[PDB]
Amino acid sequence: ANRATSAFLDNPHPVGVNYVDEGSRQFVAVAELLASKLIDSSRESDESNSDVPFVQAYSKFADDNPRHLRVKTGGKMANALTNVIRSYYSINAPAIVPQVEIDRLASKATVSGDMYNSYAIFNSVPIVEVLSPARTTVSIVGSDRADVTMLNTGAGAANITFNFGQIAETVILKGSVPFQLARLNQPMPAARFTYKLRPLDGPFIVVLPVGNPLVISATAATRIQVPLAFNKALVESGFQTAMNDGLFDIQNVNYYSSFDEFIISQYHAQDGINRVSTCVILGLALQAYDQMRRALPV
Amino acid sequence: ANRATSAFLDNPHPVGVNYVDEGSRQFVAVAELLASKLIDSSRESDESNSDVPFVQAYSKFADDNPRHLRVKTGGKMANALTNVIRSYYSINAPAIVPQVEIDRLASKATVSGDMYNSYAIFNSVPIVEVLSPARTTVSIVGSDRADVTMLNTGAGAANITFNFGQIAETVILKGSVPFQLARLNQPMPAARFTYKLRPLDGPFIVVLPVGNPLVISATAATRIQVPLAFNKALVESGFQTAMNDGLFDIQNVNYYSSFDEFIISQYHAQDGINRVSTCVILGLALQAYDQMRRALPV
Amino acid sequence: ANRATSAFLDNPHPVGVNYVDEGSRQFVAVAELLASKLIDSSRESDESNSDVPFVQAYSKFADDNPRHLRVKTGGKMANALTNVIRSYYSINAPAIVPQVEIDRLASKATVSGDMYNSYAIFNSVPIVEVLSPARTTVSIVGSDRADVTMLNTGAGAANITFNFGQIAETVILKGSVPFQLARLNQPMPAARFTYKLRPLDGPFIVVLPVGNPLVISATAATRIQVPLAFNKALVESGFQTAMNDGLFDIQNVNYYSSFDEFIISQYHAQDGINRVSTCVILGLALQAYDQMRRALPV
Amino acid sequence: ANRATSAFLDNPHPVGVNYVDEGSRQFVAVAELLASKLIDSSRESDESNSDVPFVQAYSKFADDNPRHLRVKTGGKMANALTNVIRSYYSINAPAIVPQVEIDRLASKATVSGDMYNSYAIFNSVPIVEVLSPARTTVSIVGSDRADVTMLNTGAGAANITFNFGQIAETVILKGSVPFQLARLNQPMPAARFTYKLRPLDGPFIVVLPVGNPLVISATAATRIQVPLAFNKALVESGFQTAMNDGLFDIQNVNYYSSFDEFIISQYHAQDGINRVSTCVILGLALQAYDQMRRALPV
Amino acid sequence: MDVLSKGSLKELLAHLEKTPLEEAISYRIGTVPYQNVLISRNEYYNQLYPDTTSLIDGVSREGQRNVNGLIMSIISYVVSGSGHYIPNIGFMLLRRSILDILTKHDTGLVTNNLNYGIIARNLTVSKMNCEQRKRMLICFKLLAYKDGNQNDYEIYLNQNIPLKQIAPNFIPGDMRTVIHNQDQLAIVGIPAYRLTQSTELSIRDDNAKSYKLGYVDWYNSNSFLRERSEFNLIRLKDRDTKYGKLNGW
Amino acid sequence: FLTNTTYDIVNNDTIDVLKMKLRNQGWPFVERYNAVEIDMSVEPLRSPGQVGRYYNPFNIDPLTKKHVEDRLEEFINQVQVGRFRNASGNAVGTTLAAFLR
Amino acid sequence: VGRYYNPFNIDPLTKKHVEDRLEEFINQVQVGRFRNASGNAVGTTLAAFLR
Repeated sequence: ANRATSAFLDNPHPVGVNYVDEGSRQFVAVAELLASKLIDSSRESDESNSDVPFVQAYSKFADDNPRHLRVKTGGKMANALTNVIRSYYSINAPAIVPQVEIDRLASKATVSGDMYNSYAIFNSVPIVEVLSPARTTVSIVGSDRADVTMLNTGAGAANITFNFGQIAETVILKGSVPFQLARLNQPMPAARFTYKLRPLDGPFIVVLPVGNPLVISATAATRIQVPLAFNKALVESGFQTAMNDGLFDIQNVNYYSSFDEFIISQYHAQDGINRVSTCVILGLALQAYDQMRRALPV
Repeated sequence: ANRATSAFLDNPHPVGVNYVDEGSRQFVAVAELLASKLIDSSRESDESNSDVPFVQAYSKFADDNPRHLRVKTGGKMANALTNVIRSYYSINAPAIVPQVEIDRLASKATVSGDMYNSYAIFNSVPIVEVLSPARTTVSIVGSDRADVTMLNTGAGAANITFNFGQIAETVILKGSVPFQLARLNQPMPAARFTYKLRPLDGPFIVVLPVGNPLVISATAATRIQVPLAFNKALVESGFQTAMNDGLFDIQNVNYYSSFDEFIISQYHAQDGINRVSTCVILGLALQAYDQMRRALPV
Repeated sequence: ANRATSAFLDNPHPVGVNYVDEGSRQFVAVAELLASKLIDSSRESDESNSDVPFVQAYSKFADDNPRHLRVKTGGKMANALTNVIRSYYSINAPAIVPQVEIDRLASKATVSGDMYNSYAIFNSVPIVEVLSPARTTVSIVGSDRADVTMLNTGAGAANITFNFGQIAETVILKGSVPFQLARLNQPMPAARFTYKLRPLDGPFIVVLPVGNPLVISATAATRIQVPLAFNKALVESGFQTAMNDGLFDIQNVNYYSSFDEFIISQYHAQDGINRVSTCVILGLALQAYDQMRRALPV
Repeated sequence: ANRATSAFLDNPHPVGVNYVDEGSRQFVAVAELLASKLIDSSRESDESNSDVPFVQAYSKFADDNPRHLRVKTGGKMANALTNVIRSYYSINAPAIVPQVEIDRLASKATVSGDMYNSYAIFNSVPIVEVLSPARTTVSIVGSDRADVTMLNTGAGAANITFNFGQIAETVILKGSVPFQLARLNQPMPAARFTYKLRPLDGPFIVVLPVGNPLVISATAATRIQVPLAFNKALVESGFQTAMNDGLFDIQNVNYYSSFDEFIISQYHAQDGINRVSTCVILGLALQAYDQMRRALPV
Repeated sequence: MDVLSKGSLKELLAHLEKTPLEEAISYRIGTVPYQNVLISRNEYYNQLYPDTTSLIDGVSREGQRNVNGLIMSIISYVVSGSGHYIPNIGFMLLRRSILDILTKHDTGLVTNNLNYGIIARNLTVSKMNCEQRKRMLICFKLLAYKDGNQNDYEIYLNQNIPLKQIAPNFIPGDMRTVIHNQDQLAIVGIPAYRLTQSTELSIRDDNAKSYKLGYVDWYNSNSFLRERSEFNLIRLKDRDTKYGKLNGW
Repeated sequence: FLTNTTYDIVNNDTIDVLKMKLRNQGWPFVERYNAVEIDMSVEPLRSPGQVGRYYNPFNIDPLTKKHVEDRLEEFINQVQVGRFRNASGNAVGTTLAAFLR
Repeated sequence: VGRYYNPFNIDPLTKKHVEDRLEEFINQVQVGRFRNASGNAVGTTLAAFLR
């Protein structure tokens, strides 16, 4: 027998346990609100043909007036935002932002500090294990859409066991050719192209006829509670920016292609329910980082 | 000869025939505008340090002033939107919502019920059929990017026929190695990496030499008329939410990974023109559902 | 030995050399700002029953008052934008827009007309070269995510060289099974699922054991300086519209599935520093083209 | 192998699909509030030495001033509540009450129609299946407290498998004598009197030694969302009254001793989530029926 | 600076009640504590001046992650004005006051295994002055009362004759003893002598003079609170009161 | 005046919030209007090589010879049938509509 | 610690009446029918006075 698993689900590194209190959660949300105002201040400056909208926006964000010949870095808020992102990724990353500085910055604006107001849908497909008999080969490729290629070299038809975990809500399976899939003890249905499954239903058995290889494409949807201001387009951009800037460059950590893979991998790990809470705050921190750094590139 | 086809194009189930009149389309447009205002009320609430902007938008949407103990659900408009969404998906779905209720809800906002003001571009690749000689193997995997892996074992070079339908406007093919492709009854050109094709030109012949496998990656663009307010990011999120909540759980229906696959599959049916008009209204309904449920999760 | 390369990096065609001055860049920026107001005017015309916001937006854009029985085409600005877009794609495309017309249209709004305010992340993976021994097969598929399938039919383990260029900032490799990767002339580490690499480090050697095939999925992030109004979603939608509208059919030009791989392919050519400057201006023109055409179809 | 299951879990009949909209749920909430005031009017009548408090509450409930000779029955609201109760129980029950009457009755009181504000704990024990070897006997008796009496006659110790489903949150087992229980593919611990289990963990194996019978007593806790006004004492009394009056006498329906067994059985059906929402509205309707009929016996 | 200005037992304990633990902890990397180094003192010598760095200097040092380092950081803050680098302690512990850590079991920190002799030696009690030793002994007594180690505290004083003479007299549970106490614990203050803007040779003496000169500037700064002229503008909660009692005392 | 509220309540409300309150009650005059610029025939004094401008009074478009708002007739009629300061009657709406005409 | 009541039942933090639905209640009085089945003379007089 052989075991095949998705690459991104393997060994989720521990996440940080600091800056998760109510006071620090307000700071991340306040930073996101004020970092957004920097982006819109650019358009308002063009309409008014003046830098007054940007001066008001930057002064609130950085606590100093903008000056020429000085590289606009964002002041103390940018430094604090960069360091809390470092602490969220790894538990071994030092926490060097004082609480009194977090509280002072969080008082700059009034925001709703709740990070569970809304939800978002995540598209990473979890394939925990694929169990295959001796004479069959299984390969798994992809994270957003997983293509599972199975080839039967044995004499008789083989049964392949698919385990999609328990966190995902729905999983849609599509095959290159019609195939039969059923539950552990349910009878096999007629072959058809697509199947809709609930991961909590149980392990799924797929018959693999001898002959041409069969390819199954998997798509999953997962619901995670997030703050209402959460935006997947901005979080993904911030995730790439932080990786390039070296904010995640610390020993004994894993690396992921997208924030979608990172949050799903931590969800399926041990103590997953309390790990995703930290990852959500990291996403909102990365959303603020993307908007602030695009307005003030250094 | 062997025939291979795209999985998502197979057997499009009939869509509903209710709630397609001018009054019903206005109700969907009203809900989308009101739901959009509901999301932006949260950002305005933070700036004002008060719940007045949110209370205003919820009162317009749900026709009631919220109480603190009550769980906000959207009221009658939310119920009407949900049942309308189920009816569009399948002809077997009942039409619970009466027309009197639809007309009352459509008068809440002053917005037109038009659905043909603008256009959108959809990226599903319609590989209708691939015909191949006996001694060759062809597999089709993917919807947004179709990868066709072809390997022949016969002594001579094989000719593979690709049919992309008539609906798509542009199809771009890229191969792992340079390959030869020409239209039916046309001279074969030199091997090239990329080809730009118009699907109306006709079936395309690909020369498949004996040796290592050749993989062709396909991308397609299709123009479908949609309202100006259409936003593909919100529609796709609403599609996954509708599947998660079970709004599409009806007997004798097909299931798709994205709204792109759903609308393209229905367009390739015999009554494609009539089906697409219903599907566009579903997309705007799903766009409103995504905004309303994120602001008021239940 | 054998060599494999990414399809989209092959033979990037020369770009245009007209309309790249400061005044022409101001015209592109002005068109983007005014086109954005056309789309926003529709929503404002719904909140207030008046059509004043659209009439004001269209009058500024087209220099004429909109009429009910006359088709809305965008006026002289639409013709200038379409012809200017054709010029950027190819050096063979004629430059027929007079400079006095460009200067007149650039005076409609006061914008920076500056191209290097901010940055953006592009997700195309530049696998320039994969070198393999005699008894191994290597196939590269995909542009946004590249899957490299490697099979070793030889007696012993084989070494495969990966070259990712010098432009990309970070590359993340994930394999179906754990594999070994190291730089040239360096000791080889223990097998692990994922690797984070800097392309400037040098060619990378992968150990390919004899047996089941190994598939490596590659993702890359590249930072390119863009205006502050740059929006990747709008540029990609505008790119598909221009290809369908016939703006890019010129003799001896390469075709790409996305704007993402178009700019990366030009960046990896010789004098790629100068080519990207022209491509960025084309992106903002495409962003203006998308918003204008959605508001005023045909 | 022999399979034993709980009696009350077998064959849950489909519940009705009418009177589940926002307006109908408000009517049930209005009736419960008005019926509650009717009961408390009797105590207020004694304190005031007059029938004024009762006449006030009956006028609100029945929309008529009672006469001494007439037998008070509740009027139109009582009739509407009765027919609504029958419809919820079975899909075969007709829906006599028109929607116009429901809306008129729902306007009598100012109370929300929400059903998800609070939660309740239900104590029915869901023993889905018990699988036992050939030479052993297993009997399951009871719903609120499930007693499983197991006796084996074979020479060797037997392994009995317990399946408690996935819905229940906590199951506590107590035995007449200390026994051994462990999860599937887990080491067997020492004999203990009590075990606390999470049903999602999986099937549980009980070692049954040869000799005197072993009896395991089971208690379960399940959380179901209910209105804040929900009161289990009044709902259970209303359930028995409804059975006594024949409101549930319809062909092809199942019968349960308590509302706890009814709601738990429907939750374990395939469409458990959809069925439970209907059953919760029935519980509030039964709560109103209990109060109204005790104040106005007929 | 503010902690070094307190001159009475009542003021010192009052400051520790309102000061969280995060003020004791420093987030600067510093250097390793015990090293023989050469520093530059150009006012006196042309050659480099040898000295040994220590934990009771006014500059942050790197500290051990154990509980011993946390207590040693608290004492160094009290006697020198700066703490050490112990990161990732946690929000729950850092938000508590310094007095709560030293005196209360509800914090969740276990300190009954601490050895007063080893802590004193690591803090270089020999280099401490009279006020510094009195302040450290206050910290030891609060820790002993928390852990029920009063007998051990007395025996440690018996072994060290100079420490017994200067040991402050107060019961860590009674407020009446704190009010009566008249020991002078000030390290910085208004100087009666001539204080000049001149350097000192050793690291400890030079860093101490920086706080002394900084306190003079702080005294005349707008941040300083003048009780004689602005007593009515102070908030009632933090206004000085004759019947001022620490919670639980 | 129209919505029967106090200055303290509307003190913290923004322009967008205030516009929604009046529009829900039936009041459409909540928008500012930009005047149309008219170019001078000759070069202004002490302004060599420059073009002068000035605003047309009363927000009337010179080309159309009417107000910038094309729906002013409809808005006045909407005010006439509106109910302000009193659930029954149209005393306030009729007075304002007649005055605005 | 001393205390005193804010006059006219106005919450100092919100700078308005304790009853948040006072605007709605006044409107409800205006449309109400008191002392006469037809007309709103009593309701309008009390609503205008209470505003």
